[PDB]
Amino acid sequence: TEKEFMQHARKAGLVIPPEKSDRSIHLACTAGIFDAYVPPEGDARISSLSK
Amino acid sequence: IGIRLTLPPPKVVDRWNEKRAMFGVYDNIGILGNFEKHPKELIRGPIWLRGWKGNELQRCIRKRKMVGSRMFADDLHNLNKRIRYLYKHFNRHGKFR
Amino acid sequence: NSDHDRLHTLVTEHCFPDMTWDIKYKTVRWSFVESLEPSHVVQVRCSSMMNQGNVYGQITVRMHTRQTLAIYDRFGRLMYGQEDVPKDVLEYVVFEKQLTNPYGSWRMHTKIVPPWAPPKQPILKTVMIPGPQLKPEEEYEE
Amino acid sequence: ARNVVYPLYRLGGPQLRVFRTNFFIQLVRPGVAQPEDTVQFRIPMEMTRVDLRNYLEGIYNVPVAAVRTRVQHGSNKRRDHRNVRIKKPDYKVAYVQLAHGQTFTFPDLFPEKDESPEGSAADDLYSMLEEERQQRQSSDPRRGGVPSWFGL
Amino acid sequence: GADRMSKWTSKRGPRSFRGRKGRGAKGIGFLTSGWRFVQIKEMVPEFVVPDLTGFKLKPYVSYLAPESEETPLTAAQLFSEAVAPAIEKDFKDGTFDPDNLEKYGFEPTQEGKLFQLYPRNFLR
Amino acid sequence: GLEEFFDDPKNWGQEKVKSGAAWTCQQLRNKSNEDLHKLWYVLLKERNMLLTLEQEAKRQRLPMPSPERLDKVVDSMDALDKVVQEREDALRLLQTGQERARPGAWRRDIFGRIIWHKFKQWVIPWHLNKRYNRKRFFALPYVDHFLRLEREKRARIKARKENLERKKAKILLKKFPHLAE
Amino acid sequence: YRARPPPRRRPGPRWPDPEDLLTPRWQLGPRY
Amino acid sequence: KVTLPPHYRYGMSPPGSVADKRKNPPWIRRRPVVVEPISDEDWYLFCGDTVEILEGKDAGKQGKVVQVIRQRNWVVVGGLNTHYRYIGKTMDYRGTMIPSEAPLLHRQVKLVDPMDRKPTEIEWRFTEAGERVRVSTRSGRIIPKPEFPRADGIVPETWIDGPKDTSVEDALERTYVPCLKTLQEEVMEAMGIKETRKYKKVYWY
RNA sequence: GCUAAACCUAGCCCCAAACCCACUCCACCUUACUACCAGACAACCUUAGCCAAACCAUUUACCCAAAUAAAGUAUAGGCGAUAG
Ligand SMILES: [K+]
Ligand SMILES: [Mg+2]
Ligand SMILES: [Mg+2]
Ligand SMILES: [Mg+2]
Ligand SMILES: [Mg+2]
Ligand SMILES: [Mg+2]
Repeated sequence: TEKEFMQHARKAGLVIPPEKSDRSIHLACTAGIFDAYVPPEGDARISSLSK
Repeated sequence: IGIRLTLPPPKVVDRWNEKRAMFGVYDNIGILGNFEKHPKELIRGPIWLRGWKGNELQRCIRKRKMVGSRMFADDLHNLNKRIRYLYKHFNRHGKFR
Repeated sequence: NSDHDRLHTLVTEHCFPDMTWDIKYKTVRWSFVESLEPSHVVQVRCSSMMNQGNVYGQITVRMHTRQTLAIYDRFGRLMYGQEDVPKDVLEYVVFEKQLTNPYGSWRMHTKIVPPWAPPKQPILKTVMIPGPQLKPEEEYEE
Repeated sequence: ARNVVYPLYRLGGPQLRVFRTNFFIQLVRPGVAQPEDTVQFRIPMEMTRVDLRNYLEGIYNVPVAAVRTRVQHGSNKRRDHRNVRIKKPDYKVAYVQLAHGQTFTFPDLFPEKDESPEGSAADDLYSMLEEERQQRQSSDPRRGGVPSWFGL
Repeated sequence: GADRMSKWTSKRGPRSFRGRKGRGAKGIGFLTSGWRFVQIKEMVPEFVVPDLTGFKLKPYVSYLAPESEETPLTAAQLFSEAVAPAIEKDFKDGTFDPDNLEKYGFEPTQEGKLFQLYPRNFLR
Repeated sequence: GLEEFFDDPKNWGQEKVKSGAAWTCQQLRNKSNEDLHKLWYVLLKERNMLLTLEQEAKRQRLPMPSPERLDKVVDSMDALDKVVQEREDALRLLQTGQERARPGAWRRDIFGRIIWHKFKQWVIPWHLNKRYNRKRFFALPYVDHFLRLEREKRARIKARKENLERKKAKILLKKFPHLAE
Repeated sequence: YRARPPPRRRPGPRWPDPEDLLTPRWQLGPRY
Repeated sequence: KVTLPPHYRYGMSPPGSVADKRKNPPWIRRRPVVVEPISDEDWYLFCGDTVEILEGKDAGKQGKVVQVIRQRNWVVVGGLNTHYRYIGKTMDYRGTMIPSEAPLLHRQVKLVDPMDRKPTEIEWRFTEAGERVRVSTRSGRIIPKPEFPRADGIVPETWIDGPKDTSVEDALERTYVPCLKTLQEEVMEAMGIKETRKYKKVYWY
């Protein structure tokens, strides 16, 4: 009659792996573009004007 | 319930290993070897069972008089109780007289 | 075809969530009908030398082609787009490649959406936007 | 010293001297309001107030006037998964009062300003997460769950 | 209903039990008539603290140091470094006798010494 | 002063504190007894500062800045203590020839097992000690049965331990036959 | 494979060590 | 210190970490994984050594080894044989996908010769000086142990002594003069403490 | 479709072989795990009974140092059960 539910898991952080570790996460792609590109306004009109 | 839902792993058996391919060899060591050796001498196992056969009461009695002085205190005590029980069962209980 | 095994070789890890998360339990019928104007390399910019031991390069490509999109919900009902009539799409596709990695390759990274872009095609169904929920003590302000 | 055999003393014997001591004390912040001169230490059980008096005067050159010690019981109520009691070790608490009217206040070893790094810190993994989260926006309610990746 | 698997300490038992049990601290005196405690000054361990002014060594060691191999000290090694040089000089001079081993530094007996080696009568 | 229980005020609140390596046993064998005696309290006063900082870290529910600093000091304290004891042990063998500082002997207890009895120091000789004589250093014949029972208990534990190892080796060759080859 | 060498009755007299306590007393007498 | 279950299952996370405890609570008991017994001397794969994947999703590719687990005979290659997982997931945010490497057994990778970027087998030998080295079976050449950053991360080449760090001139100076006196006897000579009283005999038993 | 149901190891058993363990520091026969004072206190001695004899009262197998055989033989025994 002393049995109880196995409710023991607790929340933790997923942002950073354990500290003082030689292994680090290898990233294949960067988060964002290094320099933002702003196409000139009205470039849709230039689509028709192919020349 | 009580029956598995998945097949057990396949039982691969090597029928031509060293032990199976050479099983039964030298079993005629006496007839074919001028009777210098005996086929029961090939038997390996407990020293109280080599070339001998008997019922449970005889096996316990034979074991006690051969390796009884080497048995552990708890094991020897259990053997003595088993002999006491088997003696009463065989000599006092049963259907036939 | 939900070929996510090969899609990782064509798009980056940043681009993948934008593509597959919203179509997890939906059916997409996308096709390429015709191409109007050839793609032109607008801008090429690389990363700084040895930021984290690796060097990245990005190439901006402008594409203006007709596309057909048909999106069905989990039950197969039509949800967005028309499977018959294609319409022109003018989008700036940005690619990326890890130059330091010998096994790297150019993959789709993101899409540039200009502030002057026309509004997208409206959806078939109607939507409701509820107002703020008001507790009894709180009083609404217009 | 602890875990060592003290040489027996008889009348007329030499002074007992210890050259290397294994006693390690730790200054702690009292949990209750204390007088200004009162200083609280945690000392090993084998340590006496006479030894602690010479320990502070001899090593740290701190004049001490009164030393009061008590033994703190460690709770044995905690039980692990095997229903076996887990014992928190007992420790001795010492209250030391400064001699010449000096007042000691426990310093703030974790100031908030000093914790905050003035210099810019740019973790690669954190920078990846921060940029993408700002770039990505919540789905437009007027879109009704239709994916925004497609430009059509 | 008593806990027989918990440590028996001075906090358990009646008044006579609690006062008689200690915590491991060494005694520094004795009780006289009238329950009066007499503290013996010589029984209190006196700390021999050296002067640390102008001391070169520091708690940590810089990483820019060679990785010297560890050589545990042995009795044979100590004899060669300390006693052997003196014997060699006396051996060459020709004035050597076992009766003078006390002059080299050998101690025939530990009695009459402030710091006896066996059994040792000093703290760590 | 009591300022020695805390680190430098400029280091308070910092996430990391640079520290060097710990003294090794070979590096401490070049120092004299006087130098090691002075170095002992340099490390001891540093250890009390680290214990104070570690306790306040738990009190404030924040991680310790450089927990590896405490391990370095503890290793330094043990290494320094090893050097000093080793020098005395070597000197004790030269002057007396004893490998143990504290006297002792091998005696059977009341339970019949061989133990190393460490001698205590008494003002009176042993034949006059009332409390010493109550202790029994001899086993009566009724203990010999339990000595066999304990010996056979150890034999079963060792027999199970040896048999289990052979079971592991035989099974481990089924999945990796190249080990035998 | 190849069979192991046949078990043969080991030739020559068998003289156990008389100083061994596991030697049966009948292998050390004149009759033996 | 170290508290490991008798049949503890080693994983990607280091033992004692927050995730490791949740993955391997003290009470759980899983089937132990069979591990081929390889002596530490016979092991020939080190961190920072380029190896080629023989079997896997990306076979025949060469990559640097960032971590090795000797308990399970595991080798991890950066950027190779990697799946994808969302990191930093929250209730409102779906998460950011990152490539996570999958461990590879020592039999699934094969060391590459420095001269020829092809997989090859190596055998330990000894040079003229006596230093133990690994020599490839085909076209035997010396394969030096790659330099890898230390676990703590301190670089000796860029180390600046702190206020509590003993200098090299002081940490290596030899001041010990071997004599026949103990530390206690020597210190009282320097301190000048005098004790004319004589220690009395005590019975030991 | 809930509760559940399934799993393969942990380890163990019987043999063979070989005669096993116990000083890191400190504490431990007093109220064990307790630094530190006149003791004189000292160990050894048939097992019984259940049970069988259809009760029970004499009696009733219990390794004593080589497997086999002599042999369940000579003997013993309310000359009974049984023992040998
Ligand atoms: K009856
Ligand atoms: Mg019958
Ligand atoms: Mg008190
Ligand atoms: Mg109870
Ligand atoms: Mg009857
Ligand atoms: Mg009756």
